[PDB]
Amino acid sequence: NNTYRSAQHSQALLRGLLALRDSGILFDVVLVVEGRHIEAHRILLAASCDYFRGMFAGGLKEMEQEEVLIHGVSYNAMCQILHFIYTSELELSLSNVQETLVAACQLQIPEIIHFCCDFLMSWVEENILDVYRLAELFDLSRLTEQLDTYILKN
Amino acid sequence: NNTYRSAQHSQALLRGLLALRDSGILFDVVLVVEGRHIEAHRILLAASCDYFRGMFAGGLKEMEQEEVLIHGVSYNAMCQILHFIYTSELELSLSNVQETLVAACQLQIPEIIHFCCDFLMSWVEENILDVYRLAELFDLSRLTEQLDTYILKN
Amino acid sequence: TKMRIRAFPMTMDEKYVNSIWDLLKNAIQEIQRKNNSGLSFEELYRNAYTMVLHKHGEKLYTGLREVVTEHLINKVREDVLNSLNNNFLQTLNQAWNDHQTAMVMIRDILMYMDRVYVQQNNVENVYNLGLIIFRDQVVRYGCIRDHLRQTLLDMIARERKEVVDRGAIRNACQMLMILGLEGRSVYEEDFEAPFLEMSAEFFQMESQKFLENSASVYIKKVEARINEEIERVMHCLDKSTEEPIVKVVERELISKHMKTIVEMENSLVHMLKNGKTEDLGCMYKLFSRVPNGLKTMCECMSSYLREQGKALVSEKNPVDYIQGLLDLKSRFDRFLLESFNNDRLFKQTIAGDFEYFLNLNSRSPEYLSLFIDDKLKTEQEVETILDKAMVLFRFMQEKDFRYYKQHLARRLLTNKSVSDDSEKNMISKLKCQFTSKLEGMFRDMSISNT
Amino acid sequence: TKMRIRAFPMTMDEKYVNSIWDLLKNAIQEIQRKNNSGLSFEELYRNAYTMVLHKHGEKLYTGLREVVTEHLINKVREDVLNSLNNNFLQTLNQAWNDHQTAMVMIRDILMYMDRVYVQQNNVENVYNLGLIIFRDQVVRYGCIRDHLRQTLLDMIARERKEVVDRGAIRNACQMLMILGLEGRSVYEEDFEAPFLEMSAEFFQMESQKFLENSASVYIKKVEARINEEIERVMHCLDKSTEEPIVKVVERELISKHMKTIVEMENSLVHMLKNGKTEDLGCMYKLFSRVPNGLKTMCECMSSYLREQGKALVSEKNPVDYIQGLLDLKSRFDRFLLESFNNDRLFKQTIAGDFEYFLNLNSRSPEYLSLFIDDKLKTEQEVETILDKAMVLFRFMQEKDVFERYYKQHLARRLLTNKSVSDDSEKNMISKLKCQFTSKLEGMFRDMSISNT
Repeated sequence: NNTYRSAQHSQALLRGLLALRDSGILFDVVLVVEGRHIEAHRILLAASCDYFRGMFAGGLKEMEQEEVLIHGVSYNAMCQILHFIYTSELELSLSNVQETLVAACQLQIPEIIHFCCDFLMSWVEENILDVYRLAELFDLSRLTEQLDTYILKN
Repeated sequence: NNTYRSAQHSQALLRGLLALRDSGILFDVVLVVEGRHIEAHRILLAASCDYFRGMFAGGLKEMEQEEVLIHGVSYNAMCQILHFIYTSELELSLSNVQETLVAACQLQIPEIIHFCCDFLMSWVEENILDVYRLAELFDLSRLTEQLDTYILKN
Repeated sequence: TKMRIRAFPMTMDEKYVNSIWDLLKNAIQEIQRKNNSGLSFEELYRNAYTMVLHKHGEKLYTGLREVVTEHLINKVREDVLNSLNNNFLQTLNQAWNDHQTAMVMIRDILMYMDRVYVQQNNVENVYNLGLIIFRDQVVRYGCIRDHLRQTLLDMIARERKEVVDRGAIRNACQMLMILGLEGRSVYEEDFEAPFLEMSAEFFQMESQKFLENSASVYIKKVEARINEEIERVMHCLDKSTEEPIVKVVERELISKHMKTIVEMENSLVHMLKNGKTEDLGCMYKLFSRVPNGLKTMCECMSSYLREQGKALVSEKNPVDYIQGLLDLKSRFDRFLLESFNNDRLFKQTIAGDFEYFLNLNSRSPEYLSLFIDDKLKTEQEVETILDKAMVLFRFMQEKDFRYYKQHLARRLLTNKSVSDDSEKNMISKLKCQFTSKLEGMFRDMSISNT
Repeated sequence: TKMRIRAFPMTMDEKYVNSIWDLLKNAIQEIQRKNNSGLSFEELYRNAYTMVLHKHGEKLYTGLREVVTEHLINKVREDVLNSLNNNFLQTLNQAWNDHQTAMVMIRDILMYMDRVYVQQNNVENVYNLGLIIFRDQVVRYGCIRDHLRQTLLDMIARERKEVVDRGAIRNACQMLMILGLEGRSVYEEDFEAPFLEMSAEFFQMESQKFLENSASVYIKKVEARINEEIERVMHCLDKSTEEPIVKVVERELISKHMKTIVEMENSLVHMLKNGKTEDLGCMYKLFSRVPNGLKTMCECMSSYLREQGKALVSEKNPVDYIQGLLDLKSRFDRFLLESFNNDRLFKQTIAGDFEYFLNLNSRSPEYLSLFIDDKLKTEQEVETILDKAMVLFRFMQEKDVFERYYKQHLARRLLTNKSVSDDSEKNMISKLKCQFTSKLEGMFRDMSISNT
């Protein structure tokens, strides 16, 4: 037979999940980042990234726990990444970088890595030493070769 | 600032949700259709359609219930609509029609209604009376005007 | 595909609709009293699903309207009426919130009606039906509405006076908007019109009050008042009310008696000789919003300049006269550079007055021509006052200032000019016949110098 | 935007990996023994993140390889050795399943290594590392591999002969495939080769045994055997095996001794006079897969047809002779219409033989012309025999004799009008169809001219 595939359904489901979160009903997992509680959907926060997949569905002790501990990340960064997962839109400003980049390296989401790399691309010849240090630490090939190209353009 | 919006994220999230369902982990709601148990994600099955939104997140007695009795749907129809919700692909054949049509009306999902209308468009001058009766019963304007156009073409 | 379909063995006709309507009505009544923890959602939807499928949509609609209006007559109407003077605007807000959540649940369990009956019969949705029945039944009562109007009016009035709970009024004010469906008709006819009317009356009492015979204090306190009003409206009222209230403020507080506050003998335009930038800047920036408002200050300052100009022109030592011209010009352009924002109409009218009296003197060009000669008798400062001296030159309509040539001899033959090189520059500032006749005699002294 | 960034005070100069390692190694030990219910995944991943920043991922790498290979040396190797003859294969698959879930969890909690070390240093993933270490430690032991191979070989033989377990052999087959990373090298060198070779030996024994002096039973039961083999392979073994096995079947069961089974005195090609559609159809359809197989059946058919033509053509009554020609032709084309699928090569060889003996006799054309003369002495049926009669004409290379005699007979069939129907006398020309026709028409049309 001929199967019918709809493209708008995925984004419709995403908006529906956003509306559900805004209504604040059917929340199941609560994360403590730095003493600040942020509530989220467990299954939604299980298919977004591999880290959360190995967290909410890995099979470790973390499953049967309502409150979980998310350290090494900043509350603003966690709110930003949850917002991205829930509506595929990342609001990147000057303040919410170098804490969003380390959080993105934590959770290993390629989309946030690429978005942060673009943001540092836009605002990159006065502070290239520390940016190069950060890129070498977190080991992003794209950031490194773009920085090399920028040095060449200099 | 500038906000970055990704389009592939929604499809990737649906694919990950399908993978999680196939792995059969982190299931929360179980539906008894006609004595047959079908297991599904509550929040995933809460933003797909308004019917399920009112069921899981409405606030009625159905909330605090692991097993939910759902009628007005056939097990094949229930499985087909769950498959659509999980991967946005609807496999429509001769057998899974007039059972999927009523199931689509039960959940009031416009996409499935349109898909069933198209399937009846393709296979429609030997059994027009019963199709007209069905369309009048379920009150689909699009199916009715298509049937009128087909009668005109006759 | 060459397969027959022949798979529609459907039949549903039955008259058991009333028996299940009894159950659905009991369920709706239970939801009205907030016992939703024990009602099977799917079964309630199924009842509605069958109700609609057997074409009994009209019966269900009439029953829903009847049950919602019956719950509004009893346990809402006297529920807030019995609290009409006790904790009002809090009990009504609670009733509205309970009704809103109840109608959300009812729309949720009767959602089929909102998809194929309401849409295909050109009628109002279940949510809008609840909103309309609330608007018609509990508000616009004639007693509940009237008391609501008093409570809101007195509260905002006390706030202008005392401290009131803006948040409570925000709830009622917004409820009033959302009760107008898409529009704000209920807001317009229930709170907007009385509020604006009370504000008008209060502000007219205030306007007759503050005129106390001061200008700087009056204008600063009026600025504080309008700033309070706009903040007050944004904080407690809705966001579509700020524009009309701001216009009523600027119409009734200052534009009602703008002509009488611009001149008063005890206090800003009248005595602008103080020269304070803030003193006139506040008055400008506070009369800028009113249409035609700038005209009254334009005429007041124009009259002052005319009176100063007449006395200034009235002649008198030849040098001190032009000194008065220049320093009055400097003082008045100071106002436009630092007190105002260099308004085009203001500059135009000062230019008009300057064009009026500067040529009201027949000897004015003679004095203007003498200035240079007296000046010619730091060098950068000499260039600066030349720019100021040029400003009057353009204003004269009687340049035919012959005297520059009459003087040209007396600053050339014995060379009363201190610097010869600048003596050419002033021609460039002045700039053929206007220049060559001024150059023919001078450049001749350059010719015989070889 | 004109704002400075200057917000990167980051440093990871803390040497305490030993502590984060010992803890991570205890975590791996606990996961190996299936105690995952009490380990904090987030903290475990944090231990993993720190080593990445400290660039001590190599210590975690060497340590991970050491811990997995240690758990494989102890509590897996002798775990299956102690069950080498007792409940074997099941224990191997169980151990494999436990190892698979353990490595899935380890990759889950150490997933950073799979994203910046594994990818950026050209080394095998954690999952692939577990698969490889399983392939190098448990299987290919030298005793586990030998026993595993024998158990699969013996079981698949008893199934070939008895009933044995089918789930386990399927699990092991799948394990052997997935142990080859992307490929199937483990399958090829572990179970594919011994199974193929033993099947070759078994089928050669069956080939020598089956030849018992029958053809229909032999060919039908060979069809049953190959169907059983393909059904078994699709059921238990893996799909890529289904190609080489069937070929080996058709290499050893029929094509090994194809020439001796086409002809045997007691039983299908030799006695095709039975005429049974199934009897020859099954034999054809079962020899169709073997390359060159069609040639031997063609040769046997050709030999029989040559002998029949020699026997029948060699003179004899003028009409029964041609009756024999046509009836043999009808019988032989019956086979190609209902026994075979009208194979081009078979049609070609029948045509060639028919062109051989039919023209071998010089009197044939004379008899073919007489046929019509006897024929001319329902009408639709006569038209049908004209089509069959016209078939031989195309085969004759000496049609000159036929038309010359047909013209000689044309006079005899015209002057006294031996022909029953005159209108058909033109139709046979139309089938026969200028000089081939006008000379046959000049005499007849003259009798039409003088009839006015």
